[PDB]
Amino acid sequence: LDPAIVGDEHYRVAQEVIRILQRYKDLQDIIAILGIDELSEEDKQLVNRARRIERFLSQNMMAAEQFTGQPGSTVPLKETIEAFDKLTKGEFDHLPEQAFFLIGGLDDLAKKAESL
Amino acid sequence: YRELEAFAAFASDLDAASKAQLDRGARLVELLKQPQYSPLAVEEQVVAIF
Amino acid sequence: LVSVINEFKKGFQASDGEDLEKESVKVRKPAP
Amino acid sequence: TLRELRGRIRSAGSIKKITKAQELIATSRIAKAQARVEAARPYAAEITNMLTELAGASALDHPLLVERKQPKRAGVLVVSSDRGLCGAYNANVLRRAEELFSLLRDEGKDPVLYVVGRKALGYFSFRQRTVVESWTGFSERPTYENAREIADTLVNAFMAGADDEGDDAGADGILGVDELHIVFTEFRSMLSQTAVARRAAPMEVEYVGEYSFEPDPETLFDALLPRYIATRVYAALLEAAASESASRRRAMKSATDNADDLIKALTLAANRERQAQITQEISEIVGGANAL
Repeated sequence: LDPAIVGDEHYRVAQEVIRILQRYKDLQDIIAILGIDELSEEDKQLVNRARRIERFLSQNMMAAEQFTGQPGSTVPLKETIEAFDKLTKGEFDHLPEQAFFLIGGLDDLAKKAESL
Repeated sequence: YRELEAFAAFASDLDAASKAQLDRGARLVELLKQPQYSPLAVEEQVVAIF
Repeated sequence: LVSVINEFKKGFQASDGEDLEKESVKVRKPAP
Repeated sequence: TLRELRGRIRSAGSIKKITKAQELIATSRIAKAQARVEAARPYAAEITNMLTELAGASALDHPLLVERKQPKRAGVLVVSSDRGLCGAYNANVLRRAEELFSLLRDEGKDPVLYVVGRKALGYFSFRQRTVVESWTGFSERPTYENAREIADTLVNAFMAGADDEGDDAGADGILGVDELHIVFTEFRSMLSQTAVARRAAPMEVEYVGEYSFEPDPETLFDALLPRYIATRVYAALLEAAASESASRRRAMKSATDNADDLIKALTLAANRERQAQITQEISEIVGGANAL
């Protein structure tokens, strides 16, 4: 992972997401004890964005067919990087909690959004 | 600068000198950062520190 | 099953369910 | 064990950091609250001066000025906050309310109570007592409109008991109240904040000893009193909020200072445990080594 041989969009996306996860891990128990009502507007927005980021990463696989009836999914790279940039921009914060579970692709996410 | 920023992280109204010192410390901490494979000579470091 | 559930739950019944400050007015008039 | 100890250290250190941060939040809020509370003085002084001048040579008679012949009942309003972590603020308010209710029980009257704040709302809902009306959601930041409407409602309720004879409502048609009470807290100092209860429903006239009235003086008087009552109601709220914030800061400061001690003690215990484990390990390996 380095901009010399990899596109810098990947580099900046990774940096933003890792900083988001670092701050979220730091603020975890603070949210747990003191409550979300004691946090700032930036704190609240970042907390929501981290919630979306953490739930968004999940995806189903073929091997789960033995365990669960849902068949797995596969996705290319450019679509994933575009989706991750869209998420880290915060344009999808309006999506519900349930729409961010076991999402393989953007079209699957949209169809899940329409289902609710 | 740490002794002030660790406390006033959630402070909106501060003493003017305290806020200015916090700004100076944050600026210096930002400035000291440096990339890899990038050696520096003494003269440009002196310029940057000044 | 759900019809029997509805019928029974309809038939079924739920057994539960000094320092007192006074504020006055200031009048320049002599005391009557 | 070890990992439980480390996790407790992490949790308590984070709690320490954020308790100090939110205590600084309260300290910052104190400044703006004190700046905001002290801006209504000129209007109150003017309304007092005008009331004094108008009543100086006016007729002394008004339903609010006079008293009901019978002590049928007595209303009362008690204020509370819209947030927790205040310390004994709620406890002090509730203790004052209970003491006042005990004092009023001497006369044998049946009072009705009005409450502001969600915490006292839940507290009294849990207990066996009626509450006619409650107000929440703006104790942190009030406005003149809320105080004005509250004063209007209370004045109308007091008027609605003019001819309350026995259990009969009379021409009022609704059982009314003959006495009102106010409960709040005052900012005596940054460290002195004593809950104060006052009675201000029936006006009393006192003479300390010793213009032109173009409209009807009586009508001016009648319209003038409700403004005075509303201004008093509005003035109470900022005082209550300031006292709330002042009580808020110290409890969290003390929570921080006490949270330090658990970190210290747990670190001591963990060091003792680890050294015991290592010395037992070396003793056992020695006993195994030399026995052969």
